[PDB]
Amino acid sequence: GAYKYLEELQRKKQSDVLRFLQRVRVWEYRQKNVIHRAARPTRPDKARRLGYKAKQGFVIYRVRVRRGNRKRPVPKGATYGKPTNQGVNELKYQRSLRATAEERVGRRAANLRVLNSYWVNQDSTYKYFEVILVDPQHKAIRRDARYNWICDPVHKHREARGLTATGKKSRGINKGHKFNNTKAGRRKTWKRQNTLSLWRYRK
Amino acid sequence: WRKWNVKVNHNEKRYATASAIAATAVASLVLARGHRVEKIPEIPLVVSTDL
Amino acid sequence: PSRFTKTRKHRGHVSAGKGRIGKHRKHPGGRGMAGGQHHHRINMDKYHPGYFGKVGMRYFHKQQAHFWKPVLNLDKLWTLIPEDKRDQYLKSASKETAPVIDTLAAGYGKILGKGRIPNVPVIVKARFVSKLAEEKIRAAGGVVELIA
Amino acid sequence: TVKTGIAIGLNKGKKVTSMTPAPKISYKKGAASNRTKFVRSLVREIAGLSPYERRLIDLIRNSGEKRARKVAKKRLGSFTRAKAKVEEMNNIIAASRRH
Amino acid sequence: AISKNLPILKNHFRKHWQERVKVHFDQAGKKVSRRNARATRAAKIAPRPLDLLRPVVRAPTVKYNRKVRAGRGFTLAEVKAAGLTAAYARTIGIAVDHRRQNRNQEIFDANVQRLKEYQSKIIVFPRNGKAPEAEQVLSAAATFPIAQPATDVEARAVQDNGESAFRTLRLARSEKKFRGIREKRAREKAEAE
RNA sequence: UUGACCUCAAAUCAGGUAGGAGUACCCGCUGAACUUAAGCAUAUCAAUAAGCGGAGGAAAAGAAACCAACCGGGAUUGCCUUAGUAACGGCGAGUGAAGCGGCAAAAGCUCAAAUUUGAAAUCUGGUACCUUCGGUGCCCGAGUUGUAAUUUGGAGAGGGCA
RNA sequence: UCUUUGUAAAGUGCCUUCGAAGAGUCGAGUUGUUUGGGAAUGCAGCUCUAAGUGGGUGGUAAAUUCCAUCUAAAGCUAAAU
RNA sequence: CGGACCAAGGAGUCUAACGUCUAUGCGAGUGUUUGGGUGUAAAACCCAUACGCGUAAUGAAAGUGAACGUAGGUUGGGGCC
RNA sequence: UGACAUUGUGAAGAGACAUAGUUUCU
Ligand SMILES: [Mg+2]
Ligand SMILES: [Mg+2]
Ligand SMILES: [Mg+2]
Ligand SMILES: [Mg+2]
Ligand SMILES: [Mg+2]
Ligand SMILES: [Mg+2]
Ligand SMILES: [Mg+2]
Ligand SMILES: [Mg+2]
Ligand SMILES: [Mg+2]
Ligand SMILES: [Mg+2]
Ligand SMILES: [Mg+2]
Ligand SMILES: [Mg+2]
Ligand SMILES: [Mg+2]
Ligand SMILES: [Mg+2]
Ligand SMILES: [Mg+2]
Ligand SMILES: [Mg+2]
Ligand SMILES: [Mg+2]
Ligand SMILES: [Mg+2]
Ligand SMILES: [Mg+2]
Ligand SMILES: [Mg+2]
Ligand SMILES: [Mg+2]
Ligand SMILES: [Mg+2]
Ligand SMILES: [Mg+2]
Ligand SMILES: [Mg+2]
Ligand SMILES: [Mg+2]
Ligand SMILES: [Mg+2]
Ligand SMILES: [Mg+2]
Ligand SMILES: [Mg+2]
Ligand SMILES: [Mg+2]
Ligand SMILES: [Mg+2]
Ligand SMILES: [Mg+2]
Ligand SMILES: [Mg+2]
Ligand SMILES: [Mg+2]
Ligand SMILES: [Mg+2]
Ligand SMILES: [Mg+2]
Ligand SMILES: [Mg+2]
Ligand SMILES: [Mg+2]
Ligand SMILES: [Mg+2]
Ligand SMILES: [Mg+2]
Ligand SMILES: [Mg+2]
Ligand SMILES: [Mg+2]
Ligand SMILES: [Mg+2]
Ligand SMILES: [Mg+2]
Ligand SMILES: [Mg+2]
Ligand SMILES: [Mg+2]
Ligand SMILES: [Mg+2]
Ligand SMILES: [Mg+2]
Ligand SMILES: [Mg+2]
Ligand SMILES: [Mg+2]
Ligand SMILES: [Mg+2]
Ligand SMILES: [Mg+2]
Ligand SMILES: [Mg+2]
Ligand SMILES: [Mg+2]
Ligand SMILES: [Mg+2]
Ligand SMILES: [Mg+2]
Ligand SMILES: [Mg+2]
Ligand SMILES: [Mg+2]
Ligand SMILES: [Mg+2]
Ligand SMILES: [Mg+2]
Ligand SMILES: [Mg+2]
Ligand SMILES: [Mg+2]
Ligand SMILES: [Mg+2]
Ligand SMILES: [Mg+2]
Ligand SMILES: [Mg+2]
Ligand SMILES: [Mg+2]
Ligand SMILES: [Mg+2]
Ligand SMILES: [Mg+2]
Ligand SMILES: [Mg+2]
Ligand SMILES: [Mg+2]
Ligand SMILES: [Mg+2]
Ligand SMILES: [Mg+2]
Ligand SMILES: [Mg+2]
Ligand SMILES: [Mg+2]
Ligand SMILES: [Mg+2]
Ligand SMILES: [Mg+2]
Ligand SMILES: [Mg+2]
Ligand SMILES: [Mg+2]
Ligand SMILES: [Mg+2]
Ligand SMILES: [Mg+2]
Ligand SMILES: [Mg+2]
Ligand SMILES: [Mg+2]
Ligand SMILES: [Mg+2]
Ligand SMILES: [Mg+2]
Ligand SMILES: [Mg+2]
Ligand SMILES: [Mg+2]
Ligand SMILES: [Mg+2]
Ligand SMILES: [Mg+2]
Ligand SMILES: [Mg+2]
Ligand SMILES: [Mg+2]
Ligand SMILES: [Mg+2]
Ligand SMILES: [Mg+2]
Ligand SMILES: [Mg+2]
Ligand SMILES: [Mg+2]
Repeated sequence: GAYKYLEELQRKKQSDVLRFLQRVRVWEYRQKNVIHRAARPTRPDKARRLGYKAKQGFVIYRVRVRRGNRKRPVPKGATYGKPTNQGVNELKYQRSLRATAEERVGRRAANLRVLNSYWVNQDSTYKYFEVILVDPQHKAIRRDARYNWICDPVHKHREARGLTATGKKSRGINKGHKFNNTKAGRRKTWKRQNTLSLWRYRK
Repeated sequence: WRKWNVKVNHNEKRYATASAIAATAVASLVLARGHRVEKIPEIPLVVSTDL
Repeated sequence: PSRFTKTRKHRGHVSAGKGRIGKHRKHPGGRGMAGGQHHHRINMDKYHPGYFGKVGMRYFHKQQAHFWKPVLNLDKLWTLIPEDKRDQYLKSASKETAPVIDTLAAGYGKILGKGRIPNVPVIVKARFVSKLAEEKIRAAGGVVELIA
Repeated sequence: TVKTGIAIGLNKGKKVTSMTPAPKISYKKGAASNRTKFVRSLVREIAGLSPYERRLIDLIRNSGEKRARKVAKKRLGSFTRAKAKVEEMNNIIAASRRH
Repeated sequence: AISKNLPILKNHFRKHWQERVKVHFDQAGKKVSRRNARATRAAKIAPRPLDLLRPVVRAPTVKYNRKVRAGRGFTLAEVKAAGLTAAYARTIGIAVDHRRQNRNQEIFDANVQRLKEYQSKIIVFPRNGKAPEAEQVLSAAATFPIAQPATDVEARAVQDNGESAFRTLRLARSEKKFRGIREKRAREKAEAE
């Protein structure tokens, strides 16, 4: 199947063929609007492993988000407060640029629901993404048992609670001693260990 | 989150109820407790199982 | 309860048990363990020598259990045999048939040797013995057997 | 293996009568396969060598597999991958502009 | 605030801790709702028995391998060894575990013998309709308890072939302590030209 | 000259959806200082308050790129405990989890990557009939730049044999 | 109780061949934040950027030789809370 | 310094974790109350597995681990003979 | 202010395997 080839040719980003491509494509995006409907997956192997399917009710979107750090707003870098908190410039922001991409298109079509998203390109100003979505009211989705979980109400804006792939990452949810602190969910596991369970027959 | 309940050693509990069980003999203390019983057959008053 | 509480006794005396001079203010010494090295150093050398600074190796990620090893002496040992079966074995202190105590079954890790068990043979399944522990068992006809 | 039967020492452990259980295929994850072998190779003559690699083999021909590795270890992430990376350019060279 | 001869206490109350006190007033309440909700399961569960069959398993670490303990499920082996497939044995109240592995035969033979006795003491009503009403036994873990394996005899002969056990320990500890060095001396001695 | 195809537009075009509220609990972003240290900056208060986004009846987590080092264990979650411990710390003030063990509840799985290639086997919509949370015929349309079946690592697939 | 949905669909034994498994990701440098995690617990930014007997973990940095232990970079899911 | 006068409010608490002491239970062990059982239902009644503290110490650790002896000798010791 | 990334295409000149051109800079 032609898909395995695509998967591997994509893993050769310094390869000549790919950067001729990636330099011609990455201009063609910076001309269109920061958010614009894609027409098809430009990485159909990638989409289709990330959950995508070519049938009415699946959507792809290209979104562009500036790179670098979060400059702490704060008028004139003025902090009012202690030295540890006196920084403005070398702070990073806890969610990835994936997330921010997802979140802005998900708001752009609230009637869609963000399935997943993948990285596609980048210059020094922007990182580019294609965000694969699912209209949960399209009946071709609504039947089709496999996807229709997405239709539920608990999967509303799954991408602004970090339940897309990239948000489960930055949320730190993974098993094991590497993730103790953030794993059942950080504030939850926090708040647990900071509760004073008193029994009736006090132990 | 004041205390409200109280732990009693399980055994001290029995020791208590045991002593309370034995006092329900000694005529004097049942009369002491109220209990109009100078007109009862004997103590422990035991009654047919058909009750 | 509150009726034997001294503060009931104190009702009607200006100061509440707390001196007119020195009052009951907020935190005279500082709060908590403040001035440990300073205005409270007399109380921490004596009552708490050894408090300050370091000793020994760290031990990142130390799972207690690795070091699980309850200790029972010859001192008892015989107690790991129910009393009824017990005298059956004291009397008739022989090879051929001598009791087989599985102390790791009984929940110990080492047999130590606190002192004197009778001249009855015992078979001791243990994980670890002390020298004397094993020595004293033999001089009554027992052996240790090494187990896991 | 075979445990000794005591609680310290080399093969410390309770003697049990053992069994060696049916191997798992969540254990042959890395294993090549003729389909991947094919496809990755057809890719390679398709797409070529990459800047940091085109520097790596000429480095080999003119400095060998020590300054090669040392360069590859920084370029990639790690000594280990740097090893198996030199190795991959060694074997570019051989079967190519040679035999 | 340091005074008197007093153990140095460590009371962590410097967060808004009154904001996270959990007083289990609903203890008795919850027992009630738990019992009640079992009883509803037990009824919705038809003549089935609330629980699944668990395997015997020797527990991990140097602290608990003495004991043997009900595990999770039954290994693809024991299931097949006791002659029924996985996918079915889970409809017959038997729990499988595709992760657990069979290294120890004694526990293996055990768990098949566990599988045997379970199948023998249960009856599977047919898919037809009949439903020959047959009164739930409620556990299964009670039906099929888990025993600690007997490892010997109350008394036996005193075999003293002489080697101090104590000493056998240090000697084995040591063999392990210099195993690495003693092998470096074997490499540098083999290197003798 | 006439018909596509790609990509992009327009309709008061056909049907649908999002907004706001609430917010005890829940997924996140963001983020103090009062305070404590008997001073004070690291620390602490607190990954707390205020600010912003997002859900449900619970949320989230979840069938191991886990725990381990055992005779090994076996998704998640919560409690008892581990433990005021290991560890962090002007190693000062102060901070501080986890593995095992018992218990509550249990339940498990599906895509991607495979030629259906002797037949796109699949699907939205329109429409006529019906036994209307839907079914059937016909037609536009989607879809091969891949819709179905099969397969998901515990496996499993193509041959052959019983 | 009415339709037999079927020349349908699934389970099991042996022989043989095969066994496809996620990439600006894993990983590395660094910066900042965070954590009990201490030559660096998680998180993000920027540069570098893998492999297929590979990869990740193994709570002291490194080179070598082994062993154990899972299978990442797509997904769903009741209860106890 | 406060206090014109009256009434009525009005200040050493509760909790977590502790020291000495005392009472009670049981005693080399002890703690039923996470939980299950059960009930005339937030009560009482019952209970299996663990756990906690205690029954071993000492070293930074690797580790080792408590009878020469009527569990010693001496000197005071109540009480008893 | 420097390095890297954004960043490509020529031509002359220096610069190494040590006076073939893959590479690097004026
Ligand atoms: Mg590559
Ligand atoms: Mg379309
Ligand atoms: Mg300020
Ligand atoms: Mg501020
Ligand atoms: Mg740019
Ligand atoms: Mg923490
Ligand atoms: Mg959180
Ligand atoms: Mg949370
Ligand atoms: Mg209670
Ligand atoms: Mg109390
Ligand atoms: Mg009172
Ligand atoms: Mg009074
Ligand atoms: Mg009081
Ligand atoms: Mg007084
Ligand atoms: Mg008075
Ligand atoms: Mg006083
Ligand atoms: Mg005074
Ligand atoms: Mg005064
Ligand atoms: Mg005075
Ligand atoms: Mg002082
Ligand atoms: Mg200290
Ligand atoms: Mg150290
Ligand atoms: Mg150490
Ligand atoms: Mg020790
Ligand atoms: Mg003793
Ligand atoms: Mg000794
Ligand atoms: Mg004093
Ligand atoms: Mg606390
Ligand atoms: Mg405070
Ligand atoms: Mg409540
Ligand atoms: Mg309740
Ligand atoms: Mg149950
Ligand atoms: Mg075992
Ligand atoms: Mg264990
Ligand atoms: Mg029926
Ligand atoms: Mg309209
Ligand atoms: Mg809203
Ligand atoms: Mg909110
Ligand atoms: Mg903050
Ligand atoms: Mg305050
Ligand atoms: Mg201060
Ligand atoms: Mg002050
Ligand atoms: Mg100040
Ligand atoms: Mg500070
Ligand atoms: Mg902090
Ligand atoms: Mg708080
Ligand atoms: Mg808030
Ligand atoms: Mg609602
Ligand atoms: Mg629901
Ligand atoms: Mg519920
Ligand atoms: Mg899996
Ligand atoms: Mg294992
Ligand atoms: Mg688990
Ligand atoms: Mg500590
Ligand atoms: Mg402080
Ligand atoms: Mg503090
Ligand atoms: Mg301290
Ligand atoms: Mg903290
Ligand atoms: Mg804490
Ligand atoms: Mg358990
Ligand atoms: Mg299911
Ligand atoms: Mg099949
Ligand atoms: Mg398929
Ligand atoms: Mg994978
Ligand atoms: Mg750098
Ligand atoms: Mg922050
Ligand atoms: Mg380190
Ligand atoms: Mg860090
Ligand atoms: Mg290493
Ligand atoms: Mg490995
Ligand atoms: Mg899916
Ligand atoms: Mg989920
Ligand atoms: Mg004055
Ligand atoms: Mg006045
Ligand atoms: Mg008054
Ligand atoms: Mg007052
Ligand atoms: Mg007192
Ligand atoms: Mg007493
Ligand atoms: Mg005891
Ligand atoms: Mg009770
Ligand atoms: Mg009730
Ligand atoms: Mg009863
Ligand atoms: Mg039990
Ligand atoms: Mg105990
Ligand atoms: Mg002690
Ligand atoms: Mg000692
Ligand atoms: Mg020393
Ligand atoms: Mg030694
Ligand atoms: Mg001597
Ligand atoms: Mg001597
Ligand atoms: Mg003398
Ligand atoms: Mg410059
Ligand atoms: Mg160009």
